[PDB]
Amino acid sequence: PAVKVKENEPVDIAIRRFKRACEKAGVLSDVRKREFYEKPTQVRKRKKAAAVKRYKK
Amino acid sequence: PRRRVVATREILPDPKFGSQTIAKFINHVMSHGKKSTAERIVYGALETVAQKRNIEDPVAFFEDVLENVRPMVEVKARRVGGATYQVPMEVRPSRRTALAMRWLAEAAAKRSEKSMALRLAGELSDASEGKGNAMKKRDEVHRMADANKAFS
Amino acid sequence: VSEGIAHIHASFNNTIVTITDRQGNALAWATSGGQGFRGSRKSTPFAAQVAAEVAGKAAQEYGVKNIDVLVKGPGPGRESAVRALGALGYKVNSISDVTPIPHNGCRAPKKRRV
RNA sequence: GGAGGAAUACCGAUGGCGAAGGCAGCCUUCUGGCAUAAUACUGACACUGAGGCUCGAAAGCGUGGGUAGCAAACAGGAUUAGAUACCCUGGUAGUCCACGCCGUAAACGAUGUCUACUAGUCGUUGGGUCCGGACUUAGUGACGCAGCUAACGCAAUAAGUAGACCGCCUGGGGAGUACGGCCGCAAGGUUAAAACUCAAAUGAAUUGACGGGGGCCCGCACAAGCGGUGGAGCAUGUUGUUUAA
Repeated sequence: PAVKVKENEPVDIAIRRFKRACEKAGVLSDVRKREFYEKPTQVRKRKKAAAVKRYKK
Repeated sequence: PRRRVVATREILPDPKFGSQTIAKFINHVMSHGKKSTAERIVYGALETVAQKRNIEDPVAFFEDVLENVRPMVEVKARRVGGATYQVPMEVRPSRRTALAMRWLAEAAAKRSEKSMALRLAGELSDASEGKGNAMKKRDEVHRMADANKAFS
Repeated sequence: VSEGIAHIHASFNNTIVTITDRQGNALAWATSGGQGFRGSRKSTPFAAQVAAEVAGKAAQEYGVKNIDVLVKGPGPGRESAVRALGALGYKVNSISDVTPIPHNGCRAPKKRRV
């Protein structure tokens, strides 16, 4: 998640590009999973429910 | 009222000065329907201040003082996630005028002078020169927003 | 010292911004508690912005004209700190995220029930 | 800059393997199954299974090591009327390794194993054969006929039509409890009653109601303002008391 900003460029647009890069790399979800431990059975059940939702979509 | 917005009633401008704001101010001073008393009190106070300041246009002086008095930003409470915190928001144009008029009336209520007209004239003078309880109240309203200024 | 690297330890509870040289030495640091914001007021982007401004000034006395940001942690004020640097006028060569991503190295705390 | 333990993000997918329980970084050694390919072979060697034995999550136990994170127990901080809890700051056993016990889980597909038969459709994993598609195989899911079911629903991975064998059930409690065997170091597991007690205990589904479940919407319901009750005196009604009432 490294972003390079060109010379004489607004700060806000670079900030927005950095946010897009972080979203593309999916950094936040890793930290969200890390913050709290989750039971493996709960993980498996959630994965199955997500799979069913994806199938309906 | 979770219902359509409706046009506000058209106010009747005052005769002597022919100004909307003056009658709107007289409305708040009016109590128990004594518009005749409010007219006299307001005219007396305005005449006293105008004589003291040797200004030809009391209506213009009143417009300047009211514009100074009105607060730009007022804090409004908001509920998010079962929590209550202050939120600074820009005040509505008409609400600024209404707030200033109400605050001036309230302070004129507690001014020392024996007669209401003299209390009101003193409060207008203090408001014009940025002193007194009305200016303190406006400063407090601004201060509450300035203290946190962490929302919106 | 004519080049600077900024480290931001942002976190939901609190955000810390510090200014360091290229070699890896921290000239000065700023914190929200020093500003005095507490609790919910402390954990807000503006509380991050003000401390970022203070740290930027502190670095200005040292004399670094160019600084590059290194954000760490999923704070809500990480954007506001970079906005604060931009408003101060520090020029940023690049924006990078150095958040640690541990690959199930250590067990996380038990889930909280409310 | 080191030292030490555990786990193996992304890949990752109602994906894959295993009889179940279960099994995730990477290379090596040994190792059991399954899938398919055309030949060559034995020629009923088959299915099921009382006892019996093998394995069998997590926790727990014994000896010996290791001990980062987390964390029963324990300490202190909070809300609370109290909080031997939920939140919190720490935190020992345990979880990690070697060798043995324990043999229990909502050990579930709440669905014993093995056969033959019974419309179709789109998926997806491992092979095969054909000209990116069509065809066929053993698993892997989502819909949907006949058929079955109290209804949910099942529906070639049957809960449909038949067959072989095994296990289990006979109202709800008392109770998977007591006694006696058997096992275990222990915790306790396994087999498994009776006295007594009540007319119920239940399953599916329907109509309502309710939720500190959701979606939308309305009323001076709140918001924003105006001025009142609650404080004084008095009029009025009512309890209360006193009265013959």
